[PDB]
Amino acid sequence: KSYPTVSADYQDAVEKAKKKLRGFIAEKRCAPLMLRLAFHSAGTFDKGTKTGGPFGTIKHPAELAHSANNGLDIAVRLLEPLKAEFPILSYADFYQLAGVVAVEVTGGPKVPFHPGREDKPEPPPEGRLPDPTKGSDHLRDVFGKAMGLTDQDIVALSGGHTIGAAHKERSGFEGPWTSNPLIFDNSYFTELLSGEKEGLLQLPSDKALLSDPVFRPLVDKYAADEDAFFADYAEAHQKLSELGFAD
Ligand code: HEM
Repeated sequence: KSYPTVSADYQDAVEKAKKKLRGFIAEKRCAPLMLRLAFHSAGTFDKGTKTGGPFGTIKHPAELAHSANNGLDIAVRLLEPLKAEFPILSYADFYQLAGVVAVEVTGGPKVPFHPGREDKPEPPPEGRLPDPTKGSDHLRDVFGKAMGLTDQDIVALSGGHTIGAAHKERSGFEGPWTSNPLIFDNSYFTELLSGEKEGLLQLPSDKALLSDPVFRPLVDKYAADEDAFFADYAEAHQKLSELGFAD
């Protein structure tokens, strides 16, 4: 990574937008949606072709219409008046900043943030985000092969589901992973380990972590050691927020 220089005015806008985003996301109870927005923005990166990734394209109707993005229109429209207060910021940075803030305000680790991503004109093709009905090979095709993230990243990042819930009108899955879906903690992993449970969701892709010999040791470590989860989580979210950026 070689991070670009931005003006002092750009930096001031980042700092002030970070603060506004905290109060906004906290009062609106939308941290999970905003984290999902940031992931769906970044996760389309394909290292092979250098296409996709966290470049502001998620606001384009063409990208909002991807079925994986059901409901992200709401996230995008919720942020528009606040974004209008910071016209200097790229959409790319703004949506990644909303992701970082979503983790922080729910009590998660502080993910280092570097400004300067440029807004690209071209949304990636649909079909690159993970499929919750699939298993380990698939997650490795999505996170490893396309994104260029590690197996440690895959498991730590699945920890993002520690906040939030699925919606039957969005993915078709329904419910929270955790009893405290607005609190950033290691509950995702402890829930996974205690198996199926009334009124908590587990996806087939979550189950795939429990039977992989590389993913399972990590699920165990995060279930047992929240600090270790926070540190690996922060590292993985940083890498994710920076795919294709500043290489
Ligand atoms: C590992 C592959 C992944 C799969 C298969 C997956 C799948 C899903 C699905 C199906 C939903 C439900 C959407 C809905 O119906 O509202 C969801 C929600 C969510 N995902 Fe993921 N996801 C993955 C990775 C990630 C990552 C890496 C993050 C970011 C750290 C993330 C953050 C979230 C959040 C915050 C929600 C909750 C949204 C809300 O409460 O409205 N996910 N995910």
